[PDB]
Amino acid sequence: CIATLAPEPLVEHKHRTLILHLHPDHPTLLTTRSLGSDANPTRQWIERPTTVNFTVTGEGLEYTWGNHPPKRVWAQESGEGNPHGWPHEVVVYYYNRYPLTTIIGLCTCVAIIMVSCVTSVWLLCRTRNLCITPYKLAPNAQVPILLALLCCIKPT
Amino acid sequence: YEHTAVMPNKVGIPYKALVERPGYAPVHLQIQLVNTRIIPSTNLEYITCKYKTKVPSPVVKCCGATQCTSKPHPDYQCQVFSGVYPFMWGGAYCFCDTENTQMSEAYVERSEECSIDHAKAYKVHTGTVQAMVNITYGSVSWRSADVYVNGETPAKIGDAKLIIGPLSSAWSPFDNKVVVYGHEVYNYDFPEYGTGKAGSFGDLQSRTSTSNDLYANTNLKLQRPQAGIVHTPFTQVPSGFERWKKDKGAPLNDVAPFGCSIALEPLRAENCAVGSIPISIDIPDAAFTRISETPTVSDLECKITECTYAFDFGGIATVAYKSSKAGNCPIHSPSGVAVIKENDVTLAESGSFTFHFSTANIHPAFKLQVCTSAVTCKGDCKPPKDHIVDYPAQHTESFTSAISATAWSWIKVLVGGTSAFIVLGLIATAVVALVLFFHRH
Amino acid sequence: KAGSFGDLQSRTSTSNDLYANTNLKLQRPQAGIVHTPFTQVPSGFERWK
Amino acid sequence: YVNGETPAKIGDAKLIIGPLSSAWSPFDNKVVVYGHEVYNYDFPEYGTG
Ligand SMILES: *[C@@H]1O[C@H](CO)[C@@H](O)[C@H](O)[C@H]1NC(C)=O
Ligand SMILES: *[C@@H]1O[C@H](CO)[C@@H](O)[C@H](O)[C@H]1NC(C)=O
Repeated sequence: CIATLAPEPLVEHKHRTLILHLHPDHPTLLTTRSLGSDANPTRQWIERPTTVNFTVTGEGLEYTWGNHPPKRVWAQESGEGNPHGWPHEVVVYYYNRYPLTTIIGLCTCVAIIMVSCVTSVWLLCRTRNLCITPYKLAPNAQVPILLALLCCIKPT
Repeated sequence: YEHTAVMPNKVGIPYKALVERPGYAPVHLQIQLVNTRIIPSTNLEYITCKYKTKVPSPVVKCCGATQCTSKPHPDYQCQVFSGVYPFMWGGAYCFCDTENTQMSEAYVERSEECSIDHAKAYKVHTGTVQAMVNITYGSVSWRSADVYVNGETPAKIGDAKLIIGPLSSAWSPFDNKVVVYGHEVYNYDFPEYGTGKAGSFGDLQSRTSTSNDLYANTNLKLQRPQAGIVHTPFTQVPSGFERWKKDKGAPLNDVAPFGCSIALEPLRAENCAVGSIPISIDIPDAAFTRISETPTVSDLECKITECTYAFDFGGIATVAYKSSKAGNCPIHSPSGVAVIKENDVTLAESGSFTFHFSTANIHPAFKLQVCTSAVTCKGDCKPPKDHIVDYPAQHTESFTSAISATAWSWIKVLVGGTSAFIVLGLIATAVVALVLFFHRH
Repeated sequence: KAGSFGDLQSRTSTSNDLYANTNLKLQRPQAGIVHTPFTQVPSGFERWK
Repeated sequence: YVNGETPAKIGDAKLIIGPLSSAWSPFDNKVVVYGHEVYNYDFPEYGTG
């Protein structure tokens, strides 16, 4: 038997997004699945003009619109920002490319650099206290002037 | 000559290699997978379809009481309703006003439509994995022959012996129990034979399409005929086949992970790119040519002209190739950060040749093996503008394909900054310790 | 756009430019039949109405 | 049928027998049938002999 063929969707592409404008004559079935380990399948009965915004990854997506043959799409690495340029541009590029291994990355390269900074600063404070406390404890001394500088020391 | 390797299970993406044999010039090998079928071993359990309540003619006993007789029939119900005064066009079917009996009998049968539409319940456990492979080696053209992916069955593709398989991952989209309806396959935990409830699914179960057991539980209950009417009323739960048909959610043809396409003669899942496939080809010795009769390429210098990390062949490079003699010569990039489009280049005595390649790196630094000698190509690549494409990627990312020189320099400066600060702290501690010790002692 | 409003726009009621974007795609005729099948997005004027 | 869900109409009693507690089976994955004998042979795969 002859079955209806729904009007073709109008397809617009955004970064990692497929925007389909669907104009059915009759209630039409729209099914999508991602071509990776998790299908994330979506099944929908579209009866009214509708815009749908499926997220396409690099692994792929496959969408069937009505009795049309299934159509497979893949998203390229076409995100926004300027690698090779200023640090803020680098962050926005890697946030568009990888949303949740930059947040983690920044957060664990910033907490880590902070932790290292405070430990090394504490160690430097301790060595300073140790360097100066003897000379402090001798109100009279000639001061090892180069050391008088290298720590803060108010010489004789 | 034997050549072992491992290639991804992706369909359509050619695996390329350079088979090098000591004493002979390399031969270019190209193995591509046209399709890969995971073909389970099924076992038909039963077939379900709509029922037809066959209602034979009622037995009307004029001045008598005729009584029930159980028959070996699916959901057979016989009732003996008494005190019936049937009227039909002649008018007065039995004389006796009240001592009249009608025997109403009904039994469910397989519908006429069971031979065309029905649901087949299957238990699948594990079958073979079959594939069609295209191979080329040297000047031999495409061969396109069919193989079993078990790792032990040779396939004579032209004049080469291919021992493909086994698949690294034993994943199969089908669960233990499946239901086939038309061209759709469902992962339905169907009820066992003789268990099916009244109206959900498997209310009518037949082992085969021509069986005679035909278990059927549809709650047939004969009702009392209407005054004066000879007929056989009955009440039944509506067919669970149709309830299933309008309540079945989604076939395995759509849900199925990895892009399995489910075909149904035989039941198989095709072209799902999961895991990797070992391969072992045996190229004939006629393909190989002695290393002396092949050109020597020297003074190789590669420059990447415009490049972009698109999914298609978004890179062009040119190599200056001052050579000894003229002829065809293979080219390959083994690093795995670039995939070269062309297999061979024709070389004159000197000049330059251009080759296309695909890559995912911002900076593709890859070694190209021309003939015997090798040249390193490095350059910079721009993002592709197109967001969504209609073809799979021809390359593979590696978790370093995006870092780029600036961000590398940043991770350097950061890591080095922490390291230097901590190492300066530890060196400061050592210096204080030494200065105190020399004070005291 | 094709089907929201102003899919068919004419400067006047008697103009000849008649911009019209309605995603007209012709389909292959059925086997053995002389006809001109086509597919189109339904009018955005009535969707607006 | 010993599955624990399939009734069997024995005379006028309904028996739902099974399932067997142990899933043990004498046969290994690969067997060879010759006449009336059965062997647990790890037979070579097709094309390997
Ligand atoms: C889809 O995206 C378009 C444009 O970004 C927007 O106009 C529309 O509201 C979105 N719809 C949904 C359901 O997200
Ligand atoms: C690969 O084999 C197919 C048939 O399976 C054949 O049509 C095709 O020509 C081969 N590949 C190329 C590049 O020719």
